[PDB]
Amino acid sequence: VYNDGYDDDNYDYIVKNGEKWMDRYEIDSLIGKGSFGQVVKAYDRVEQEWVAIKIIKNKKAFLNQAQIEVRLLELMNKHDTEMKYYIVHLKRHFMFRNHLCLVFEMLSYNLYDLLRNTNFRGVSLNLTRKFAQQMCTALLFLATPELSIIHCDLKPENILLCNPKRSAIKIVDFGSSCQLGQRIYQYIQSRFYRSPEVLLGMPYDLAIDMWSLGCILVEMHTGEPLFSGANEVDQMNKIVEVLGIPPAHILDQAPKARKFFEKLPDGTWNLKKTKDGKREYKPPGTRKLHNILGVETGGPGGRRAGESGHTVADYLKFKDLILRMLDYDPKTRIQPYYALQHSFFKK
Ligand SMILES: N#Cc1c(C2CCCC2)[nH]c2c(I)cccc12
Repeated sequence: VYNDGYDDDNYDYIVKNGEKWMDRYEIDSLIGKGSFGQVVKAYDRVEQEWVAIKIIKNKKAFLNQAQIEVRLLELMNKHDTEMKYYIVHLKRHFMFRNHLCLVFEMLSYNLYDLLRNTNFRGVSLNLTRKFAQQMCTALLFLATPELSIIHCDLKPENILLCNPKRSAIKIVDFGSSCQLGQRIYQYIQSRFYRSPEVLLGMPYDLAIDMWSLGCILVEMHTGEPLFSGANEVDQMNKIVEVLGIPPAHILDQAPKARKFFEKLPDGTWNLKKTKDGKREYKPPGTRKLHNILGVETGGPGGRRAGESGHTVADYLKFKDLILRMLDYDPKTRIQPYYALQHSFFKK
């Protein structure tokens, strides 16, 4: 009763292994799912290459958003620069059985799979650096004025390895993306990677991607999310544990400041008063990134003690860059061009 029997109750195409489409594509298997729909592995008989096909949900709101993704991908992939190869390449798109289908190059595991394969011990600081440099270069590409693209959903699952035994990466899923000034959503970003300005209901720009990247890089080395909030209130409190109360010049302009904070008569802000004798969070700023990263105690959990490429000086450089990426103020948060100049990247 859904799309003549081709769809499930969640607007998704019921993927059937081995099905051939349009005498060109042989569907092998479902490889990933998302809010957008599904991504399947398939062989293109015409070009004689394996491809990934993103099958968008047969629902107007999802189709229309995927149209934005198509426009931004074609705009990015057309751009004459070698920086465009940290973005996944959209080969072509078509409508099949009332589903928008986007054909991409086939890619390998994402950065979450990589973390799980180390049993959440985290990858080395050297590999984290390689991911960080590629991502900063990618964000520099997005920041080019003709593009001005905010990805809006950076997370480990959206950063994929080209090849499973190499460190080259590509960004995927521009389905939440927008260009600067063309922003159409207030509830965006995956929660663990959600910026303060988005939590505060404030206007946002490309700097929210730099916030997400800073969260991602800590997680890549420690194995666990830096701010693992269960909801927005919990998310903001976890940020405050590490970074303190946000500055008054931000909260004074934040529409949703009273969802998390309270303004005192002197004009300074504090967390909202908790009920009864309930202690749940560390006091503001006392959960130090210095200790989360184990800068002077052998890395995260002490698990890197004595290894090369994990010196105290290396960790201090890494911490400083992360703190520059996690600046509360979007106007002073480190920008991609300057991030690439940081001492953490020097040979
Ligand atoms: N959007 C997207 C893409 C995803 C999803 C990310 C979350 C679930 C799967 N996997 C892809 C591959 I393999 C190649 C190209 C694009 C994508």
